[PDB]
Amino acid sequence: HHHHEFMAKRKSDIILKSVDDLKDEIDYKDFEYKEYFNLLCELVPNNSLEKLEINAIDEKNMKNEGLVYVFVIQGKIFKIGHSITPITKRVQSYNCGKVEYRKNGTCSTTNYFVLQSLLKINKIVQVYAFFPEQPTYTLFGKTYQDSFSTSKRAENVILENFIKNHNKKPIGCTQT
Amino acid sequence: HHHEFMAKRKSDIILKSVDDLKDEIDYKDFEYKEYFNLLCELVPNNSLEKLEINAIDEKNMKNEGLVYVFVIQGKIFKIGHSITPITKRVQSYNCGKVEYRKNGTCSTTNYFVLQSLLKINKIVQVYAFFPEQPTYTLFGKTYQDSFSTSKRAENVILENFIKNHNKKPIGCTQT
DNA sequence: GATCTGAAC
DNA sequence: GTTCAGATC
Ligand SMILES: [Cl-]
Ligand code: NA
Ligand code: NA
Repeated sequence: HHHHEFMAKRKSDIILKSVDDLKDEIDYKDFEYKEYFNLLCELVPNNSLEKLEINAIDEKNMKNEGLVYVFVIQGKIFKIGHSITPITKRVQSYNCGKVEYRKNGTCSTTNYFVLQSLLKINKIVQVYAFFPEQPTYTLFGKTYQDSFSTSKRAENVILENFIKNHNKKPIGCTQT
Repeated sequence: HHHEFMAKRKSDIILKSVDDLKDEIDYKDFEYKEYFNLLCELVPNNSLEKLEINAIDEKNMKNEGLVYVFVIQGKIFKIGHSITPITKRVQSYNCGKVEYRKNGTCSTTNYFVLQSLLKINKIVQVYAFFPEQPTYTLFGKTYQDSFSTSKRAENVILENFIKNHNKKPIGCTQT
């Protein structure tokens, strides 16, 4: 019994088909950093709508920015990732992994592989999180403490200032 | 007509010449310019569908964590950032090939920028600012680098996961 | 050469 | 519901 029949051009082409695909994964109970992580939320597959819904658990941290997360499915570690945004925005991003957008080439291959795999496995996903302490830093004589890299914050400050000065962004930019 | 197809998104519309920059802002009018220094130049290589680099500020070519400004004939084409050196960010722009856009495996940004710069076919001045990097602590170890704390935390956890378990999670490919 | 990861709207 | 940005192999 073959896992799939097509000849993948890359790993992200191969969508996981069931929980059986996780059988050689590492149990979350054997995760070495587990004492630093706390259950944050669950992701609920909604196949009809081709998206993941969120069951908020650690309510006080749902709007917290800058985390490492672990997706666990029936006790198995499916992935470890990070976000400078809250979990909700990162899940929003995973929800870009739709078949249509993959065909358009407008979603990341990661978001496609993860959303489609989670929808197909069709189990609720536990999300454990760790929120690192954020350093204070200085840019142009002002102090910041946030989830951003200093280069990203600097770019943001500069672009928002650029827009106020010239009432436009450069032609090569769309995001701020 | 600038082009003839109905684009579905901005990134679909590739700039055709330096004339497309006529309404852009001059680099001389950039308020943060005293913080920036000419780092390098990008040289379009249409035959190989890529950008080459001429290093200018040689001492800074391996510096990580920068804001950059791409300037063509005195006009600001874009402002961006990278936690890597400029060389790796350009490598990433060089992923913007037509084939990979068809594959859906490059970013739309890299496609738009590579294709537009190849078509404009001018040398691009790259101005750079390297912010100071804060020191931060994770799991009793201190770091001073260009990474966000969450990205550094992920990298440390992932490498130590691989040490302990001799594998990465099935859902991971990058470290 | 080519892909992977996450941010923004 | 859909595209935008950049890190990595
Ligand atoms: Cl400005
Ligand atoms: Na990651
Ligand atoms: Na940017």
